[PDB]
Amino acid sequence: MEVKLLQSGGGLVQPGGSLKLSCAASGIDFSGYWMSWVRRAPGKGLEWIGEITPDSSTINYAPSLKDEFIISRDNAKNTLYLQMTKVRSDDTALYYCVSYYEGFAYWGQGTLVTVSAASTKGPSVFPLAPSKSTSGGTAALGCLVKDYFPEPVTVSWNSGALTSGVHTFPAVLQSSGLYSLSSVVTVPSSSLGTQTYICNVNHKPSNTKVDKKVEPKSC
Amino acid sequence: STAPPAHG
Amino acid sequence: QAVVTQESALTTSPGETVTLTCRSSTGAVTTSNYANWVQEKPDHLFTGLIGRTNNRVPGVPARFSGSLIGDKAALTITGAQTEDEAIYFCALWYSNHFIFGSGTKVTVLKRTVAAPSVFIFPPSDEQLKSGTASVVCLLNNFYPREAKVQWKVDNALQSGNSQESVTEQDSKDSTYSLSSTLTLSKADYEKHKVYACEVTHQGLSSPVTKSFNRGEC
Repeated sequence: MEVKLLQSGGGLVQPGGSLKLSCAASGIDFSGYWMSWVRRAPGKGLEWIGEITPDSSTINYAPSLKDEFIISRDNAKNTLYLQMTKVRSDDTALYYCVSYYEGFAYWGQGTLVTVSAASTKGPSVFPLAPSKSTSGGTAALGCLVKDYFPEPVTVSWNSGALTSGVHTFPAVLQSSGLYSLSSVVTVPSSSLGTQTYICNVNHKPSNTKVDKKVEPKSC
Repeated sequence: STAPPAHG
Repeated sequence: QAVVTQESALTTSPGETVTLTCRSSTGAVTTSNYANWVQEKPDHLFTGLIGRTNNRVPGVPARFSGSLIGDKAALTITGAQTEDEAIYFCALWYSNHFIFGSGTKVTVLKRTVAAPSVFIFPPSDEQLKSGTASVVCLLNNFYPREAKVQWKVDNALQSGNSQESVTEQDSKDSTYSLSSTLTLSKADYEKHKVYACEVTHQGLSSPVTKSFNRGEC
């Protein structure tokens, strides 16, 4: 067998909630492996949560997070558990279970935990428009998809006709608990007053469809 | 007989 | 407690040798710190490279070396390949806990460096009616990911009101695109006039600045 660490854990929880992530091992004698939990925040780098011995005799935690997380393991089930209690907004991250072999050897696929007290809200779509570039330089326009919850949002241009040069960025979870995203497209500035560009935003969780037209400020 | 950890 | 520090970024060519360092605020990095080196490739792909300062994870190529250089722990990629282009996190053990570093964006040149095209977008009037203003800065199709974006409002460097997002590396031409969003209240937006985005990137001789003045064309 090949080593596989399969995580199973919740996704969305509200501030003050609790969650328990699991990491089931198959392909190693789990009973003779040190285990560890790490996490990757959206902006921050890796952050070490903790580690636990094969017999669970010694459990080490990062000093900053000793009271929020509880590490445990069941070697009979070949499973590692992480309990997060009374979470906060900054706990939004990808949580990974690692198995030590001279180092951070075997990893799980990671489980996303999103902490936000937000309710389902449809996005507000705003135009990202240029003055008309008077040098003829290539021009860029777009849409700002702001203040929505939950995550999945689809943006297309001209009902899918416009595909080349489009860059739809990943959403960023704002401090307010809401996501914000921007879709951008580059076109020749010559065809800025002549051609129409429309961004089609679809937020299925709130049943919102928005077709916004982007044109340079009239001046 | 365990697997080597990342520290000692 | 302690702060673990490593280079922000490094750029090298295929076949060359690069060396990343890892610094401890408590003093010199000794072997009792059991330095670990972990790599994150695009799409959040984590791989263990080095542990216990010198010990490779079984299966890792020998071009990855763990050493101690003076006061610091060191990861040496000898004869780097394009697949080694990733973010390298260092970790130091302080008796009962690991502390990770900020990470080092190592770059192995897949293609000639490409400078971003920088664009600035002022807030819309539709949005202004709602009481907030978002100024957006777009860096387009630049190769080495590392870029610094500073917001200047009337020559005053802004901090805390900006959030960045960046696309996945294109498979064809290995390029990236970046959007920095500066969010601030309508009062603050109508209080100042000159809004500038200063981009610094390896493909540029001097940092480039794109600006607009509120109310003007």
